Amino acid sequence: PDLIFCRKQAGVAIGRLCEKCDGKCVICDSYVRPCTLVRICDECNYGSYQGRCVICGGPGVSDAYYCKECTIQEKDRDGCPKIVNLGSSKTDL
Amino acid sequence: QSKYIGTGHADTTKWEWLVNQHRDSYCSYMGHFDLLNYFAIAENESKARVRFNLMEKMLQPCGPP
Amino acid sequence: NLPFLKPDDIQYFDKLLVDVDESTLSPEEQKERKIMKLLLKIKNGTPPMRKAALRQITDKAREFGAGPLFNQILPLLMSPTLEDQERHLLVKVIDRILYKLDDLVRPYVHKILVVIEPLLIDEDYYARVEGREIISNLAKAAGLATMISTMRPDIDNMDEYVRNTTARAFAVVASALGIPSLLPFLKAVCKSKKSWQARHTGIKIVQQIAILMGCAILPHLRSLVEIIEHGLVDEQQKVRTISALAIAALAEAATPYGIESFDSVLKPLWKGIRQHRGKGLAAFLKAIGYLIPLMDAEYANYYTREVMLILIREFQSPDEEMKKIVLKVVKQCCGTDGVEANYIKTEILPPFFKHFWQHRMALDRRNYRQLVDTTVELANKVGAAEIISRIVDDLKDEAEQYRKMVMETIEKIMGNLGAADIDHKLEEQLIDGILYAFQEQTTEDSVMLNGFGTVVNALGKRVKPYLPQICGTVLWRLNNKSAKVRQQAADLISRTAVVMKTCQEEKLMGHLGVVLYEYLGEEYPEVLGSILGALKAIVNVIGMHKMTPPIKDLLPRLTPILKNRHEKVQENCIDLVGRIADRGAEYVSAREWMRICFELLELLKAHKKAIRRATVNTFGYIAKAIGPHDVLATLLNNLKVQERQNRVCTTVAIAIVAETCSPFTVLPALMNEYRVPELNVQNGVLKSLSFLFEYIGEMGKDYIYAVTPLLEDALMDRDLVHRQTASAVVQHMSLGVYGFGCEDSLNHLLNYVWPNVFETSPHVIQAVMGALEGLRVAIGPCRMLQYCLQGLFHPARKVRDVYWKIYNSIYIGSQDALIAHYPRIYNDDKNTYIRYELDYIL
Amino acid sequence: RHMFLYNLTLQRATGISFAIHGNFSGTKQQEIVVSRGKILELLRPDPNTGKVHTLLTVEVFGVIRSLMAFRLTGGTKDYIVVGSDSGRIVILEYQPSKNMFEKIHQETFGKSGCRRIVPGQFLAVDPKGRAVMISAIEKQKLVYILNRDAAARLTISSPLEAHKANTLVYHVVGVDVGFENPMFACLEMDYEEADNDPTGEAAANTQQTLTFYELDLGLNHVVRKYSEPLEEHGNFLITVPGGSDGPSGVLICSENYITYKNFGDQPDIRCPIPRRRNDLDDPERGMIFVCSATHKTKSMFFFLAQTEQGDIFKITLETDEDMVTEIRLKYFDTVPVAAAMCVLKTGFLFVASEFGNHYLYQIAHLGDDDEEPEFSSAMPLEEGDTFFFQPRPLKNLVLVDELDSLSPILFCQIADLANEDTPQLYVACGRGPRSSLRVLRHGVFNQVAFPLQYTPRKFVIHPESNNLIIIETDHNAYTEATKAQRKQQMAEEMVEAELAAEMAAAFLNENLPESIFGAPKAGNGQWASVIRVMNPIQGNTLDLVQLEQNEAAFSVAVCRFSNTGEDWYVLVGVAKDLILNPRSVAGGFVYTYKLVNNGEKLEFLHKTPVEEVPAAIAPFQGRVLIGVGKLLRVYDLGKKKLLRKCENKHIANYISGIQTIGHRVIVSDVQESFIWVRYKRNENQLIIFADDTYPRWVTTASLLDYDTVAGADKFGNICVVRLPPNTNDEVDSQKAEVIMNYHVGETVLSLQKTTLIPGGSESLVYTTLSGGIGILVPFTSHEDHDFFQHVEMHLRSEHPPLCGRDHLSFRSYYFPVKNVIDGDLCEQFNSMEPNKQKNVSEELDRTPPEVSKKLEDIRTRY
Ligand SMILES: *C[C@@]1(O)C[C@@H](/C=C/C(C)=C/C[C@H]2CC[C@@H](NC(=O)/C=C\[C@H](C)OC(=O)NC)CC2)OC(C)(C)C1
Ligand SMILES: [Zn+2]
Ligand SMILES: [Zn+2]
Ligand SMILES: [Zn+2]
Repeated sequence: PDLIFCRKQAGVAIGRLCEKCDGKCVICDSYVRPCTLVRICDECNYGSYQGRCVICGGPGVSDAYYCKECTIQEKDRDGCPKIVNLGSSKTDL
Repeated sequence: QSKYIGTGHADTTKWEWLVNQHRDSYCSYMGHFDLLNYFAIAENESKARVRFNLMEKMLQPCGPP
Repeated sequence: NLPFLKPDDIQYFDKLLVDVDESTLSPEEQKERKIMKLLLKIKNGTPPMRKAALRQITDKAREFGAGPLFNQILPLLMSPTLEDQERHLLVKVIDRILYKLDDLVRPYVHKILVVIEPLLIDEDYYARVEGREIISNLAKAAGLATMISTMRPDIDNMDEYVRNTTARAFAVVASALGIPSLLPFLKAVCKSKKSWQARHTGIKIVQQIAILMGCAILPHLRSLVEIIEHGLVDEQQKVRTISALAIAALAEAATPYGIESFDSVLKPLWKGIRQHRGKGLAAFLKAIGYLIPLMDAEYANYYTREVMLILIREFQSPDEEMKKIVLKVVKQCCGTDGVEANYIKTEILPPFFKHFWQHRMALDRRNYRQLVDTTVELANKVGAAEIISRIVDDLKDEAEQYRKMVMETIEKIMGNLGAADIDHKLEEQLIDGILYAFQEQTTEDSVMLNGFGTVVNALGKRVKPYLPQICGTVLWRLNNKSAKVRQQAADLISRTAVVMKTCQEEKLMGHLGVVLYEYLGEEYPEVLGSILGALKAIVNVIGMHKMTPPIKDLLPRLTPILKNRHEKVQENCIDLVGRIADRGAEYVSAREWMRICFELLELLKAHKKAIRRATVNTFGYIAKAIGPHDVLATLLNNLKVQERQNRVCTTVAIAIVAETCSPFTVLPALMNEYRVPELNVQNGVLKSLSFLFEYIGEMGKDYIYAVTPLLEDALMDRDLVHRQTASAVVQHMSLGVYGFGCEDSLNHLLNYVWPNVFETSPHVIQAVMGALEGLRVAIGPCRMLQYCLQGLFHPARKVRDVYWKIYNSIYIGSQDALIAHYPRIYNDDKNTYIRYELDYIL
Repeated sequence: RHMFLYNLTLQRATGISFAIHGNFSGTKQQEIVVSRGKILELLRPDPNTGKVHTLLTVEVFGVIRSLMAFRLTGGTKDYIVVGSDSGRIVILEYQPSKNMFEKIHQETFGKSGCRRIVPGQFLAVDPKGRAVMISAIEKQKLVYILNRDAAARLTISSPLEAHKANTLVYHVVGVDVGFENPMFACLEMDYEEADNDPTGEAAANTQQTLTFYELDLGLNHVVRKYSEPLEEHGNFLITVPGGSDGPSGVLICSENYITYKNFGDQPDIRCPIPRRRNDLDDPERGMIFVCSATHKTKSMFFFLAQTEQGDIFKITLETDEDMVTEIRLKYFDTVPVAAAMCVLKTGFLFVASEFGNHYLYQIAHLGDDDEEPEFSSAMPLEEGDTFFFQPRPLKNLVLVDELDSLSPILFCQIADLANEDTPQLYVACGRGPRSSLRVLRHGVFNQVAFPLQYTPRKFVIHPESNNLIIIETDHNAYTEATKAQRKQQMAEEMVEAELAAEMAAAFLNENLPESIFGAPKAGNGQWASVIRVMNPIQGNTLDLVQLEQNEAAFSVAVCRFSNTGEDWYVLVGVAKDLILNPRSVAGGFVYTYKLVNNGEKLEFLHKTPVEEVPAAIAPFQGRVLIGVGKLLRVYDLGKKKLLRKCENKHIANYISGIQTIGHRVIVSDVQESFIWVRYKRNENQLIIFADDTYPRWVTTASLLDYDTVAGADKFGNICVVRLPPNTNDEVDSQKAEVIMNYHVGETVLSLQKTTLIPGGSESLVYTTLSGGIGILVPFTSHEDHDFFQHVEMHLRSEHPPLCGRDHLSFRSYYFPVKNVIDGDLCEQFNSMEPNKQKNVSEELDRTPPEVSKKLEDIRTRY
């Protein structure tokens, strides 16, 4: 499976995470010190993807956060952290 | 990365790197107020004239390759 | 090749299944074939395929033409089995081809609107969004005149459905091109001499413009009102109704500004209040209710007093829509500055509570919510008691829905305004009615629990006399055959524990706790979690010595409850154990604490976030209680014993102990375990160091020097994973102690991390790059540029590749900071390289 | 001993880089929001007394690069949009009740720092408040849409990309297009052509363009519609009023021209800038506008455009139903060069000068009915000449208030020169004709200013007479003698072309005051320098020496000599024909003067020539130490010239300053850090024995003891570097340890270890090129250090900087913070809400009033 980050210009949409991957950070897979709120671009939030989990893609339950380490390194200032799989379309799963 | 202007690779020439860092320096001057103040004190010109001269230098800050 | 085809895709892409040659294919027919192929790649395809097909279909849209393009696109958009995301992709490709085909779509506009307009009335919100978007792109492509020509004949249509749809589409094209661009057309159509359907449709256009654009209307509100105002005195009744509703929509959109734009509408509505009846009267009242909150205080008072006669008259109306309209109007009037509280108490409240507050209103849920919210808003201005006393006696009623209604009303009122306005008589009435309403419940309505808790917490110390009366009911409720009622009683205890403690009735709370202690064997997990939360709320407010049962008896009973698989039981049991350990640690032996701690370690790898949070907090509590050494010895033992994810709990617990107790009590023993020659346990020690420093953060500022030798040993060729985890440790250190004067030891560790930059294995070089970026933020980009310049330009190409990767990371990380750190580059014969401005001297 | 300092700003920055006016209080009163650099300040000029009061001042801990105000449709209060050095844009609303800047919105889009392609440098809002646009100097620009909700609270949307690679943006401004789709006009230039032509032709062939970005609201996207090349390069744009009250379009301000342009069927109307009659400047020098202003009324609208010389011209456009016929300019007045001007309603003009004091004037005559010649674009013009006007003193404006500003501070000495118990701060600052030496006394500071002739570089104190020996030097300036000779040559040229015989006499008789009309400065390598001897008590100059038209003073030192008696001497280093950019100096000269009449007159003993510029002169054990270029020499007084006895050559780049303690000398390099050199008397040689591991653009230095040196960066940093223990100054290859690093956010040109209040704790006071004064106070115990450190930590997260910047990252701008606690942030504990104060104090196991008293206790020990 060949996955990547969206990395588009993020908007006013708040990132969201499901029950499986809740306290986890979207970038470095850490559970330590949730710092800055996750923003995503409008395309990743449109339609049936409203409030969808940023990592997997299931019913989100809590806001997504970068960790303190990624905030320090300004890894939140990059693009949209939405995980996209280049080997599927919009109807798969 | 190709998106971030100023990055490089194994085939980045000396001229490219130097003109990149010269443009970065000019933007830093335009941004930091006291840097511009120092530059406008050393040579007697208005802040507006200094900013205009820097924006003019932005073209070929080092010269043609 | 060709992507996958669903069953419904054959109907639209069968011709692509046969492998025929295009040289044989007829022209124009061949271009339609290529359109058919591009749309297949767009609809079903990977993101690269989709983007490439979008670029190919946009850059060649003119050569293809509007005809074949839309004749291929429209049947797909009407497919019954079309996914919503496929519809969105089609919407995007339509927008992108409309931007290129500027005016060529003019002959096809009609054929588009027969397909798109049904989306504007679809239940799916995003379907309406997509329809409005493509109609807007079409209105920007073709001219305004083309849209007006194509949509004008459908204005005076005989059917109301098509009139409504055309009005919505006209509103969409108005928001697309701008209000002034459609102002002359609307001014002409709203005064059409031919029929009344045309003026009704124009007014509907204005109403939908209001609804669609909201606050973006205020610049043209005067123009819209002056265009639409003549419709209130029209001969037709439906056009008067729709003009009133459009005025209401314009008022709602312009809230709270722009009252002066309605100067010509106040007297017409005022006269129509006394003239019209029925649906027209409802529309006039709705417009007045949405217009009032825009007025000044004195004029709001004047207009409200002017309309209140008919407003009260319409209270006893048989129509339900009329009832909802007048209730919304009351809520709007009594929530504005100018309508005084005494006026509402005198003229509005008696008929309000007479006609509205009836039993059958609590049956329908929309009327329920409307009346509840309106009554709460009334209490927000006229006072809490003046509203509660009028329906407090209805808490003792035979119909339970009415009791639930009055309970939720009182709950919201007292949660908004406290209990300062309630006298003693009303307090006794509240207590009696709430006790009767709680005692008699067909089912455990949560609204009753919320109301009880809110009223008790608002009364505070004033509920002291009624406390035995409440505790008796709670005790009788705990002894019930129904489990979901026992858990409701436990939740009530949880919510009222703090007030019971404030009321100085610790004996009653101790009796409650000793009653709960015997219920820990509940077979239903949710009631068990509720009673655990109740016990936690009782313990968290009463001293440990006074508490019954004694903590020494209660905690060993709580120990085996941690083995339950239910999330609620685990969370509440852990929270209670932690509240015990925080202040009652002296009542429990170290052996019991150790057994709890070892039964609590597995809960560190729970899947629910709250369970892990509670486990970490209570582990920190018990570590502060016992002391670091007794638990840390067995922690290191478990670490060397076990492997895999189960060990990560051991690592997290070691970090928790290192944070709670100061890290000097764990780091030496943690580093000792690195001495044994087993390569499997040294890696675990390194992982523990990594997570420990990441967890303590700035606290590790006094411990980089102590660990530096172990790291410089692990940075040597002991194993790949050794150096990987050591680089992870360096990264977490640098990010944690960043900005606390650790440049010496970190700059030293950089000399050991750097030789590992020429490594091919992916994970270890990724860890090395992470350590390098952490060291960049901690040491500064200056030292990083100093280490990078020596290899930035090098005869070897692999050296240049690696060093340029490093430099790119440094540059993206801190470009502005690098200005003061670049070296001197003397200018040669062909270029100027020295920055002369930085050489100025003052 | 470990060095842990507490940083406190005694005198906030007083310079101004941006100023906007508007109704920020929600009432009919109009206030002014100014940017002091790293401070955001609010001012209210009282229209009854004509004085400016300060209502609010906030440390934003960032670099404010842009600042504008906007208003929604039907709104009563103006919001405040700020673009910082952060990757964020912030929208603030002033609340007069709480007296604070409430951050209404904060949206992130990029990385922090004054970056090249990260938006923040340029900010342009739509005149109807519907959309704002934040742009960088290169490539990307972002458009946000602003609206309101049902509760009338501002709402911001997702950004809209308007990026274009290889594009340099000179200036962006919104266009008043009424209520159509908003539009933004940019002065852009593409450099992709210039970087691929090794001949340089594409560089001279590429030209500046005026481009227009339209935000389609119905389609919700930014499109780059028009892009017209410009004749000559413009420096900025002016938004002319549009819609129902004015013709939309733009005014491009160029060099010697101003052009109205508008898309559609509109001709380009350009007008040459009226040059000053009998201009004493260089004929090859051009004239540009430095700032602008716009005042709109229900009747008319006009612009105020200030030139390089300080001439404010009133600009009006002739309507001609819908296409402008002509641009009409007329000489309004003359004020000092300003970074921004605000034409307030109720008739007041706020002039925020680029340096020196700021001014507030009242308008009395709009220039309508005056005999002064008004200039237009339809007038016939040969293109070989331009319009001429005569500058006159103030007549349309009246001075009603003057705000004191120490910017720019070039040197400072803290000492008790007057016989008082508390020492005074003698600050040599100002620029050009508006320079001054100011005495500051605290008992916030109270100042008294004595004007100077040129920009002071460095001044020393005479130990015996307490008098100050200042050197003043300015580039491309004329000396007094050369100015008189130029006026004489112009009078000679004037008597041929017979009223000119009287006109030239009147011209020679009229000496325009340069303090109000600017100084006639021209030429490239020209330099005006003056040595002055002044009394600290009075404002009188005790002696003055003018120098050559090409001689520029850069160093000064008064000292006794062991070669002679206790009679003092004054050495002044001077460069000749410097030519700053590119650098190419001719030679240097050291003036040796004898000090007579107990420090009241200078006796020209001799002039000693030397290769390059003497940039540093310091006494050193009977003899003297002088730095020339990268050569550190020791000189001794001779009978006719200065005799060299020893030199050191291995200095890296260029000496910018030297200071000596004992037998060591600390050479400051222009780019590298300090160098510790040892002088052995018997061997009579200078041997470098220590250097540093970090390059530092040194500006000033101050030896704290025998092993530590505290220095300041050109980039706004303060460092403290100490030699390692057991460092014998005989062997080389010794590296010094950086024991303290801090970023002030402002360039420091004077560090000094002293004690302000007598007997108190010894502190380290620094001055600020932006007109500020700060202190670093050492910590006494680890308890206080840990307490204030935890206060800083908690305030970093509970009260973050106002303009999106991160405090720790900001103070770690160029080097990570090392052992400095930010007191400017800690004192913001008093500005928080009671809930956060109580929570943080409970986290520190004490009460909020106890924390406030602990903070106030530090502002007495300094
Ligand atoms: C999307 C996902 O990758 C999510 C993972 C889930 C993995 C789990 C639950 C691993 C166990 C792991 C959890 C973290 C460790 N403990 C821990 O961090 C404890 C406390 C922290 C600091 O507190 C909080 O986070 N509080 C909010 C223990 C080991 O599952 C898959 C399926 C891979 C999918
Ligand atoms: Zn995305
Ligand atoms: Zn998930
Ligand atoms: Zn992270």
